[PDB]
Amino acid sequence: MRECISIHVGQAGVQIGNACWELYCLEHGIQPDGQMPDSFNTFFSETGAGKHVPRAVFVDLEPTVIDEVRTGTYRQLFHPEQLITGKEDAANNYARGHYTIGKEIIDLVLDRIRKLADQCTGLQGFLVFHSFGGGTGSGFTSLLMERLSVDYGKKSKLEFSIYPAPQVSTAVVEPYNSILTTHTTLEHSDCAFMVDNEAIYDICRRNLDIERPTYTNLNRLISQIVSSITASLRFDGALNVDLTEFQTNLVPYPRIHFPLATYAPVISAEKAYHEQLSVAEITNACFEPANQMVKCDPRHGKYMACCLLYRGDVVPKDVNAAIATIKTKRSIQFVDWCPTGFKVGINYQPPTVVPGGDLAKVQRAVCMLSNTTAIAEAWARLDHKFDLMYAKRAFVHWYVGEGMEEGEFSEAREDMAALEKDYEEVGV
Amino acid sequence: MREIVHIQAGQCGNQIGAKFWEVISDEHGIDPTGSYHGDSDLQLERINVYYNEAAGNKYVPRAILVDLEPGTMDSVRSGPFGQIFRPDNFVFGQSGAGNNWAKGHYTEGAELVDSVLDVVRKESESCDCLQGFQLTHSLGGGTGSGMGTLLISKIREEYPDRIMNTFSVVPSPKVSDTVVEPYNATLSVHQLVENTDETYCIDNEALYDICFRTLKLTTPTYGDLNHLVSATMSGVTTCLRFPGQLNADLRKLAVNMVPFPRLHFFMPGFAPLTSRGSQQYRALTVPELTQQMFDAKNMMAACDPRHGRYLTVAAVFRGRMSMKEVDEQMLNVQNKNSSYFVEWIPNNVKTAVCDIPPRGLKMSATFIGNSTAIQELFKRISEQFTAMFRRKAFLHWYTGEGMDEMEFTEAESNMNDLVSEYQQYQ
Amino acid sequence: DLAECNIKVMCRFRPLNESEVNRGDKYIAKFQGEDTVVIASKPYAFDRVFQSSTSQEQVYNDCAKKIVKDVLEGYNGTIFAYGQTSSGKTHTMEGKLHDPEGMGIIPRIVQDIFNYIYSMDENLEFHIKVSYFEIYLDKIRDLLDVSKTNLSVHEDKNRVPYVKGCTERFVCSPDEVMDTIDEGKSNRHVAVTNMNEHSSRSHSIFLINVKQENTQTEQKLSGKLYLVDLAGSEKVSKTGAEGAVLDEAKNINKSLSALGNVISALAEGSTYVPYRDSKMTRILQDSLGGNCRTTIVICCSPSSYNESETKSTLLFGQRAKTIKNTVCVNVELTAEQWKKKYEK
Amino acid sequence: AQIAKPIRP
Amino acid sequence: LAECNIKVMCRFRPLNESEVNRGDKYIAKFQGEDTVVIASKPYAFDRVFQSSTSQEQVYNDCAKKIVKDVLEGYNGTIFAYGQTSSGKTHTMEGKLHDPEGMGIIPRIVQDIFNYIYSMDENLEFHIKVSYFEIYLDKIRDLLDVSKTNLSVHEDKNRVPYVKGCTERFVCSPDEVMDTIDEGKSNRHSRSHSIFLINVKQENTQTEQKLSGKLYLVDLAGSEKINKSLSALGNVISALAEGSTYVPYRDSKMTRILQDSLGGNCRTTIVICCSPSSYNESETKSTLLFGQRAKTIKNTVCVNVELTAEQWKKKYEK
Ligand SMILES: CC(=O)O[C@H]1C(=O)[C@@]2(C)[C@H]([C@H](OC(=O)c3ccccc3)[C@]3(O)C[C@H](OC(=O)[C@H](O)[C@@H](NC(=O)c4ccccc4)c4ccccc4)C(C)=C1C3(C)C)[C@]1(OC(C)=O)CO[C@@H]1C[C@@H]2O
Ligand SMILES: Nc1nc2c(ncn2[C@@H]2O[C@H](COP(=O)(O)OP(=O)(O)OP(=O)(O)O)[C@@H](O)[C@H]2O)c(=O)[nH]1
Ligand SMILES: Nc1ncnc2c1ncn2[C@@H]1O[C@H](COP(=O)(O)OP(=O)(O)NP(=O)(O)O)[C@@H](O)[C@H]1O
Ligand SMILES: Nc1ncnc2c1ncn2[C@@H]1O[C@H](COP(=O)(O)OP(=O)(O)NP(=O)(O)O)[C@@H](O)[C@H]1O
Ligand SMILES: Nc1nc2c(ncn2[C@@H]2O[C@H](COP(=O)(O)OP(=O)(O)O)[C@@H](O)[C@H]2O)c(=O)[nH]1
Ligand SMILES: [Mg+2]
Ligand SMILES: [Mg+2]
Ligand SMILES: [Mg+2]
Repeated sequence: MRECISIHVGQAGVQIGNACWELYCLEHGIQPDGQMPDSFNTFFSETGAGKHVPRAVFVDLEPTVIDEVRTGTYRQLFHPEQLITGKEDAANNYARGHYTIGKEIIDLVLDRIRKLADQCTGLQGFLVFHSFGGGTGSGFTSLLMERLSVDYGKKSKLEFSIYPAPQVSTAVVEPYNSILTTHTTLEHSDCAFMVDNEAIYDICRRNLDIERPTYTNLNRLISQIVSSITASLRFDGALNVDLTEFQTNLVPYPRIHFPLATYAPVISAEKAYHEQLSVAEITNACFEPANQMVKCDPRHGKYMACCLLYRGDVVPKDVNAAIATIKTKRSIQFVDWCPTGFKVGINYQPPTVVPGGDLAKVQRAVCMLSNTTAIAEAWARLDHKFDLMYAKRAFVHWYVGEGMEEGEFSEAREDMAALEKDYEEVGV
Repeated sequence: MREIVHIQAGQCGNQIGAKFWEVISDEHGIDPTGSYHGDSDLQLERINVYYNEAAGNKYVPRAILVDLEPGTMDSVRSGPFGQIFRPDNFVFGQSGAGNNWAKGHYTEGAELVDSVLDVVRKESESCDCLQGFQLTHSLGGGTGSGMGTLLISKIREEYPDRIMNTFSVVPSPKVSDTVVEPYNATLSVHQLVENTDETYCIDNEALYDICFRTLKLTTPTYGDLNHLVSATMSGVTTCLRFPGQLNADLRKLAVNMVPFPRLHFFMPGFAPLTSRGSQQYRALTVPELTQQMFDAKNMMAACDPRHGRYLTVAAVFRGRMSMKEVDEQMLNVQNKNSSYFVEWIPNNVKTAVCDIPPRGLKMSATFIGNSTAIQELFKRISEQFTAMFRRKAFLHWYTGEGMDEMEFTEAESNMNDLVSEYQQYQ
Repeated sequence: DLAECNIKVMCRFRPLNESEVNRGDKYIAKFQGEDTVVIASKPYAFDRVFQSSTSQEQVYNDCAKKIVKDVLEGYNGTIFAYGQTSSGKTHTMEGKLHDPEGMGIIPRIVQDIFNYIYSMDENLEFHIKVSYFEIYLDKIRDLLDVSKTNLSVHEDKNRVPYVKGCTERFVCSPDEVMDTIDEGKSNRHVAVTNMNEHSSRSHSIFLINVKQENTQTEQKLSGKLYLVDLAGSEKVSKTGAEGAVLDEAKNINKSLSALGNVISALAEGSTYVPYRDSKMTRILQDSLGGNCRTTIVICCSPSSYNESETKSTLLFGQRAKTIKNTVCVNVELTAEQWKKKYEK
Repeated sequence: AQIAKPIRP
Repeated sequence: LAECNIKVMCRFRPLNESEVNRGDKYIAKFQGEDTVVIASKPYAFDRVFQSSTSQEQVYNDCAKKIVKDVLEGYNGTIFAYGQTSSGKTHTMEGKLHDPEGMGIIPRIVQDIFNYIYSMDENLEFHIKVSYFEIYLDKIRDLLDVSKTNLSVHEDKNRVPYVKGCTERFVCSPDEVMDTIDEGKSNRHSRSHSIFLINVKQENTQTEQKLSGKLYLVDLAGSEKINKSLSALGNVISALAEGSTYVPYRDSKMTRILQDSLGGNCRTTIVICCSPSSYNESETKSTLLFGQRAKTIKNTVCVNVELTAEQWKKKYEK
């Protein structure tokens, strides 16, 4: 059977994982205790009698949030050996997450992954959930990706990172961590889906009409995106799409694997009525720049590859009409070397609504994963912040004092300049 | 897990730490006898941070009280939360420092630092995973400045890879309690700069100003000032003890807030701070909390942040609140006050939200600010030091205990270098 | 009364070693002229670029020959080697102590200082004192006395830093200095790493003070000579450090970053010039921005496996060459002249 | 020239 | 201040084998310990040594005081005057590398090193030796044959001293022993040997430096063309009679011991004589020399100099 492993690293990863596993348990009809009162083998393991054990490894150097998982409503769902905690945090230090504090639980997480990998026949890939900027979600994820690439290698690896926003930010040493981790993990990940909190905040403010969005809502939206991504494995439909299909249709060149996800429709219950929510409207709104989950206007660039994953009551003729209307439009710009840059996936399972949730019950939904050159400007602004901080050489002593040469920053900056140059070259 | 060793040195440190422990015990539901009478399990979830266990469900704080006089120790013991402490942790001599830094750092403090370090070592060894050390002292006195500095040096040489956050009370500009404040303060900073990771600067003048202006207290006493200090002391380490959406440890705060090693002097603050009879008129929300936090009046150091630029700011929010609201408020504060922030550092503010507020408050926040304006305090201390040291005033008392004029010159040079470093980044 | 001098930064390229010639590595350094090296089609100009075949005598003659004369004339001198792991700092500075052809900068300097003393004017009287300590895990350890586990850096009347409590051994013959060097080397901290089997994990400092007194004219001169053998920047991927070696690497990297910050501050013309961020920067404060004629011997590896580190070292050497020193003769006033000035 | 070593007991 | 007498001591050697072969008798007779009677004419001296006395005895009776006084602040001088083959090498040098003899110089250097090893540790000693000899009123360095016919200059104080002679620092008693051996090897005895050590005691705590110079010199024969001894007999005749205009500059031998003769220096003199009967005429001349030499009285002050810091402080006032 087609089975996937989910790894959640850092606070952002584990929060998103809590949301995702609530969503999956709701989808497959599993009570939080693990008792169901097929189509679940992808994300769950069946024991002798009843108990379904999710294929997840929750890893964090901070014990607090994994302790919340251990004491929360989903307490008797996870295998306690899957939930792995440290003693001290990475403290927003890439060096702590990678060299010093990371190399104390890395053997444990690799052993847990191997034990989970030995219980799966048709392993398909890894769904690593982490966040750029944090010490753990930049250092430990890089070490883990290196280990997984060395050990498995041929197996796919998908990442769902929380990219730093342009203006909204939390940490002060975030650019350093982000550039270091995307320098290290550029050679190991195969398709890194990126989101930022600011775009999701704007989406919640405009579409969901909530003026005070919090982390729970953002995690629910990301969980819906990942459920749409992985729904082709779990349920049946016309034009099912696997992860290897994602890689072969979304990554033109080996160094261009940073797509940005988009979801539609994100509407409230009040606006669930008064709207047709047709396939054409869903696709058009999904290509709108204000609906992007990364703060970059796709109008400032060219789309390379765009895969559509429809769900629910969707007929292929409607999808073809929507794709034709998109292709005829002049505002959207597809690159010359891609005559056909559209992959479509239809599934018969409508999106599920978590009780006490902002999203409304809709018959159909889409998930637009596009590889566009508009993501280069985000790299540009992050590199500008890095250069400003590094000219005065601020905070460098914290990183250098935990096993990191001063030249690693320059190497990462050079690699990022090379990536920007590659994106510009592929644009022309 | 992630335990903190607390040390109280001198009269100021002891009478602030007593209020701190009363506050912490109230927050965690520990009655003065050491029993547990709380209401939520999150209080006992991380009680190991500030407390040890004992037979009979009795919790003893890991606090070490040190002084060269037994009067303040007797006062702490006789207080309402005095029997909670361990009777073996009271380490004291019988000859006070007499507001002599040399006496507390070279002659009388040396005879007691051995036993103090023995108690510190025992408490640290009983800990599972040590996080850092916490010290309360005053730079303007003898036992506090000198003994705390010597103990800090010894602990730093003993545990070089642990956080050492000290909550020091700096001399006030307009009113001086002791006539030897410049000497003691300069000699204490000369070692605080080298042997600490993050020091929080509090002066009684700003506390009095807060009490009379915001709190509208007619007769502020030392209890109220110690209470305001204890508020921010508890709020600094709230993520170590309670769950939250975005957690920040002491080391995370140090990494974010300390760009260069020697610039680790911070101005603390607290919010909300209203007066009885005005709470019914306020609106408790994140924008109001942020406006209160970034106000120059709410700072607990007599250094106006307007006469300077912020390097890094930490905002440790507490309670249930939107992350969008907090981040938007921080962004607009940075944008509206761009002149007061450093331009070679994007996003000067750091944000941590803990999902447990203090009792009776729906929201709370602690403001930690690394501003270049703290150079004014050091500049005035150096000016007074030069005025007193050109003429050798009150110097034979320090020399008679074994110090040299070269030590005074080195301390003054170190202070001047710190001032120059702060001025450079402005 | 002022004669400004720059830093005489000179580059030395070691040959490819066994661990690097047997694993697909290429000599990337291309040398043109006698003072510039081309790497990745990027010129870098220094005072002297020594190629792979340079002997110890040549580098000593072109680097440290003038320092003996400067020290004995009254000025202060200081030479310290810089680079990465397994680059050639110990080989350049000390090397094989007792080999006539493989000895380093320190033995040649001491032998030449004694020979020049012997060839001096008859009326001079010389006092020479030798100190030898190290910086290990941010602690100043005396390599001649193990009881002094950690020391402190104090300041003088004219605001110059110096190590206090270090053993100061007077010397008369080069044999005594060589025995001091041997005893110090025995106690210096070394560790086994993948890049270098005898890697040095401390910042060894060799100090000799030459006090010179003339009997006839009573004029007195003093000269301080520093010979520092720094540790190199390391990467955990290359070195593979685990345990104590990792802590040593952390401290070494932090100290080297502090030194780079101070060199950048001197080069950019900054004001704060952060000398106080580390012990090593404190000790070498007068060396880098004061009353010293300083030469930096940067050592580099010519392999493609170490191109980034070589470029970083080259940039460090290029930035240091621009910073200026204010050097003056150390003329200590005499007792007879003091009494004559009092009388008149 | 000559080199002197102090004779300290 | 203080006035101290220039001590005079009388030493007698056993009768030689040539004298007993020729039939010489024992004329001089010992009476008490503070005089010796010869030719039925008492001669009063500070102390008279018997023929068979040991050299350690004369060292303890004469030189140890010089050792301690030169160690503290006081210049010293000891020398021998007498006839040829009367015993003024064994009295001064004796045995260079035989422990039994160790007449004066090796014993005194070993004793000064022992005393230096003793006493307060907070003291810095710079001791310098300088060995030179003169002949026919020509000053010649003994540690280097290149130097010949040197001269005497004038220091800050009125004290003539040799200028240009090599002054070798010494650190160990072995170094002093080998330099003394080399100096004696460089000697081929009508020459006057001048041995000078300049012990310079500097105290770090009190910032007080004390310089002391002991002169272990040896004379030539007195059989009476010799001129230095004639002026040496003239200067003592000037000192014994007390007459001024003393001819210190007549001969270069007296130009070095000018402070030893009457200056700021406590000195002792030893004379050697023979009990033989064939040499009655020449024996009386040396006996009268010691009697007249006791008539001199010298004024001694501690050689104290102020350190460089001290002169700076006195300038401030
Ligand atoms: C009816 C009601 O809501 O009363 C409030 C109250 O009126 C106000 C004015 C309180 C009140 O505080 C003060 O007046 C005060 C006095 C001295 C020093 C500082 C403050 C209050 O006394 C304080 C008290 O605070 C607490 O209960 C917190 O848990 C607080 N506790 C203590 O400081 C404490 C006091 C005595 C004994 C043990 C603990 C705390 C804060 C941070 C960390 C730990 C604990 C609260 C909410 C109130 C009263 C009772 C009136 C305020 O203070 C605090 C700390 O909450 C003053 O501004 C706030 C806003 C509150 O609304
Ligand atoms: N979407 C989302 N983002 C989060 C969440 N928590 C933190 N972030 C983002 O993650 C970044 C901070 O990194 P964290 O993941 O909290 O840090 P960490 O990986 O746990 O590493 P350490 O705590 O330092 O050990 C900031 O950009 C936050 O905005 C969350 O619950 N949801
Ligand atoms: N010029 C040279 N010729 C030949 N061998 C050399 C040369 N320079 C260095 N090596 C060899 O490289 C090894 C030494 O590395 P060394 O030169 O000791 O490194 P290092 O600079 O002291 N390393 P580190 O202490 O980590 O900074 C020795 O065994 C030398 O023989
Ligand atoms: N006290 C003594 N015991 C034994 N032998 C002695 C003693 N005094 C002198 N002699 C010996 O007698 C001789 C005289 O010695 P020396 O001491 O050489 O004479 P001098 O008086 O120095 N002669 P000169 O230098 O020629 O004017 C030598 O052979 C001595 O070894
Ligand atoms: N807040 C507060 N400040 C104090 C207290 N006692 C003393 N101080 C202040 O501390 C400084 C004096 O130092 P002190 O601690 O008494 O001297 P020490 O006992 O030798 O350390 C002065 O600025 C006092 O105003 C107190 O109980 N509370
Ligand atoms: Mg965390
Ligand atoms: Mg080495
Ligand atoms: Mg003779």
